[PDB]
Amino acid sequence: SGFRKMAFPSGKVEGCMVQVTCGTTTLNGLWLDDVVYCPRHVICTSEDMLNPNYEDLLIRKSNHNFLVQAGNVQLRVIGHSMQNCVLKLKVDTANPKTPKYKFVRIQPGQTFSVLACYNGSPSGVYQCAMRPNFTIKGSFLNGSAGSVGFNIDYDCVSFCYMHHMELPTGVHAGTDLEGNFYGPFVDRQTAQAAGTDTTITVNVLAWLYAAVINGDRWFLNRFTTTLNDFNLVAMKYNYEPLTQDHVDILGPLSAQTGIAVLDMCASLKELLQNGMNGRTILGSALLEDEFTPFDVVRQCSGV
Amino acid sequence: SGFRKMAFPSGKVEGCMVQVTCGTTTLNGLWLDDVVYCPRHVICTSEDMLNPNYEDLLIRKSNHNFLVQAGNVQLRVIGHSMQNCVLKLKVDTANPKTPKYKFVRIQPGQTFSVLACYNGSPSGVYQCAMRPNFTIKGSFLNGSAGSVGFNIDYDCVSFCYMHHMELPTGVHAGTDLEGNFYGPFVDRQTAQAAGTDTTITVNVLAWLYAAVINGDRWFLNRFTTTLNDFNLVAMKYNYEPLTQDHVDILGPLSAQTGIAVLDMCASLKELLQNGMNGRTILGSALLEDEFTPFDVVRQCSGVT
Amino acid sequence: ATVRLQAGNA
Amino acid sequence: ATVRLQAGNA
Repeated sequence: SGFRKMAFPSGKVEGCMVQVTCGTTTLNGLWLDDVVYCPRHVICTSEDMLNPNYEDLLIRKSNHNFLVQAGNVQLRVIGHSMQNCVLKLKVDTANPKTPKYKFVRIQPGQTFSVLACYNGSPSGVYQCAMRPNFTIKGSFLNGSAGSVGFNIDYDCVSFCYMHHMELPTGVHAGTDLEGNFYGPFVDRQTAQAAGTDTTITVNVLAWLYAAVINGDRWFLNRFTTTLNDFNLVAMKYNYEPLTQDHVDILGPLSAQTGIAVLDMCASLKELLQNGMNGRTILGSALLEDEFTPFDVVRQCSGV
Repeated sequence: SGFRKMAFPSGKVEGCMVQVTCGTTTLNGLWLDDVVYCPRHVICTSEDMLNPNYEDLLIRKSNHNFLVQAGNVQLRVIGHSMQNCVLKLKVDTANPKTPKYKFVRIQPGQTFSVLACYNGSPSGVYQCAMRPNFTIKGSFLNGSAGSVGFNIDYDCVSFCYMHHMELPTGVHAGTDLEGNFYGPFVDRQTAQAAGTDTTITVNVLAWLYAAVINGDRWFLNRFTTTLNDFNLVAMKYNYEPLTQDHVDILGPLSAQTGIAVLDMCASLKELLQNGMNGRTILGSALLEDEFTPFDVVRQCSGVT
Repeated sequence: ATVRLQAGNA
Repeated sequence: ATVRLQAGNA
C-alpha cells in the first residue's frame, strides 16, 4: 500500500536529450531518429526576446549556426525548419537510442512526467498535471527550455509537452511536440496571464478513492447526491463540473471500493463545505487534484 | 521557479533490474557485473514466512532453483550465497549496463529515489526520506520487494535501499544493499511495530528557505530565537532537536536568502504554535520535512 | 496484524 | 511583469 506522486521511469527519454546552442543562447533538444526538436527561441539573442520576428531571425541563420551536442559528440546539422513554436534540426546521425514513440496532445486534467534538463543533461524527474487553464505547476530554471513531458505505455513513449517559459505568477507554459502552445500564450517576454484556474474534480474523486483503497475512510458518509446537486456545489467552490464521462471513467474505482461515484460526491461536498477538521487524507491537508483515475489504478493495482 | 518532489533520472538503475523466481515466489533483483542481489525471502513459500530459518531454507536450495530473467533473457545462476537479509546469485553473464556504483548506507533524515518495480520491470519513480524511526513512506505492492533506492552523484549510482516489506501501519521497511535492516525489524511475517516517529527539523527549515527563494514570505518575522529556546518548542511538537551542525548545513541557504537560521527558527516556532491560519507554503497546508538542504540547493540551483 | 513480506506470486 | 523564456546562456 501507500500512494505517491509517481513519475514514469525516465531512461528511454534520457537517451534522447541533447543540447542546442545558437550564439550564446542554449537550451535542450529532443533527438529522435535524425531530427532534433527544440523551442524556436534558441535563435533569439537577449535583445530579440521582447518582440522577436522568428521568420526574420531564422532566415538569417544557416545550419552551421546550430551547435547540437549529444554528450560530448557534436551532431552535424544538415537542415532546419520551423513548425509553429519549435525548430526541427535534421542531423547527419540517427539516434541509436530512439525509443518507440508518439507525439500526442493532452487535455487539461491529464498528467505526465517531466524530465527536467539543463545543457542537454537530465537533472530530475517529477509528475505534473496540465491545469484547466493550460499551465503546469512545474519546477524549471533558466536553461530548462526544451525539457519534455511524457507518458509511457508498454515501452512506447508518448511525448506530450515541450517546455518553453515561465509566467510572472511562477507557473509554466509550453507546447506540444508540433510547437502548438497549450493555452493562450505566445513565446515572447511580454506581460501575459493565464485564465482563472479551477480544481480538477474527477481527479479529486479519483484520489479520494485512492485514499479508501489505502484505508483512509474517515471522510465517507451515508449520503448520496445527484449529479446536478453536486455540480451546484462544485461551481460554488471553483471546481470543474463533473461530466457523465467522468462518472464513467470512475467506474473501475467505484466497483473496486463498492462506493458509488455519487456516494463519493457527497463526501467531496462535505469536505468542501466543512473542511477536514484537522485531519489528513493520504498525508495531505488539502484536496489533491493532480492524480487521474488512470494514475490511481496504475499505482493502487498492478504496475 | 517552482518546487517539486524530484527524483533522480532512473535510466542507470532501470538497466540493472531483473526478475528472480524461486518456486512460486517472485520479486525483483539488482544485476551488477555478474551478481544479482535480491531479498532473501524469495526462497520462502507462504508457509515459511511466519518463522523461517533462512540458513536452513538456503541449504535446501540449489542454483537451478533460481530462475533469473533480464527482460526476455534467462540468466544462468552459477552460485548462490546469503549475506544478512540479501541473497547474492552469481550468474554467468556480467551486466553490460552496469553503471559506476557504490553500496552506501544512508542516515535517517536523508532522501533517495525509489525505482518501484514488479516482475523485474520498472513501473515508476518517486522520492522518499528515511524517517527518524527508520521506516519510509513509499508506494509498494506485493511483487515490489527488491525495488531499490538510490542517489546519483556525477555518473555514480549510490544504492542505499532495497525494499523488503510493509508494516501493519502501512509504512515500509528494508535493508541496505549488504542486507542489514534499517531499523529494529526482521524479515518475517510477525507482529512488528516501528518506534515513534519525529519530524525532521532541519528539513522543515530547508523547505522554508525553498519557499522564500520561491517568493512565499508571509511566515517571516522580525523576531529571533536561541537554539535552546527553539529546541524547547521543538521537543513539545515532536520535532527533532536542532544542532549547531544543522545550523551549519543551512548556512548556504541562509546566506542566499539573507535570513539567519535562528531567524527562520523563530518563524518555525510561530508556525508550530499558531499554525498557518488558512494560508499555504509552496502549495502545502502542512510543514514538509522530506526535503534535505541539499535537495533544496540541487533544485533551486539546477544541479545536473 | 503482521508484517507483509512483499514478494509476489509467480 | 513579463514572461521569462527559459533558454539559458552559454
